[PDB]
Amino acid sequence: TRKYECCAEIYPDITYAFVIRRLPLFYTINLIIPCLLISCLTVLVFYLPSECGEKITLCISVLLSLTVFLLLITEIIPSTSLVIPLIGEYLLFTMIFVTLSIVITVFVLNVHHRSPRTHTMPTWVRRVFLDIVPRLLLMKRPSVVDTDFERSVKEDWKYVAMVIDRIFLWMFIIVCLLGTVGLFLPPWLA
Amino acid sequence: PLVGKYLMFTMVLVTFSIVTSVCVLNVHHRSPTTHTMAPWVKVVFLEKLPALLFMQQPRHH
Repeated sequence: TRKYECCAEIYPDITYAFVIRRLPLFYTINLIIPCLLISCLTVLVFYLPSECGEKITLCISVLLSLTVFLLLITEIIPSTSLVIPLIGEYLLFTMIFVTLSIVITVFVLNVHHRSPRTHTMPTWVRRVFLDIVPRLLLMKRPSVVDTDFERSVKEDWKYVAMVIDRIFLWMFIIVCLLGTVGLFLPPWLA
Repeated sequence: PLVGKYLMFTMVLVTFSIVTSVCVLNVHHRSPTTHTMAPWVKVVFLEKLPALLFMQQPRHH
């Protein structure tokens, strides 16, 4: 029962609350699983060698697929600003980190194709990325003595690019695992 | 639908194949300047597996 400013009397009403649970199989199969399959490929770019000439293809494809699926989700949910779907947040964060991976990939490809005729390797770069980081990353370079200076520096640039890829392969895997668990695990616990 | 289930199964397999192809490409572009081949890799992948798969590395050298 309640009073309305229209009228001086009390007007009763009966309000029915329909608590309805969605059966998630259809949208599971059609949205969630494809999104997870695409998410499985987000870090693969950092294990592709720079000589394959296909890093850009892979990372761009992942970015565009994630964007398309975000757009598909947007057409289903209401355009309300009070709550954000967890699927939407996950897709947006994955898109952000895939964009970051594309930027890093461009940088790594640029580093790979450097030669003495165009670039000079600083001593600090040589020290760090040929002695320290490879040791911390458990990768051991063979001890090879190339006599040709131009062909040896080109191989050092190619190895520096591999190390930078491996660093970000580790960080993105940690972020991918921590982010996914840090987003979906707590809700599933109550 | 069974067609949908089959398509989903094939999509999972193709994702598996993408991961495996990335790994294969990583292996293919390896050289002595950057990687050293462990003797177990040598044995397994150059003698045992090829014999099982009927490949017979020519090994002329």
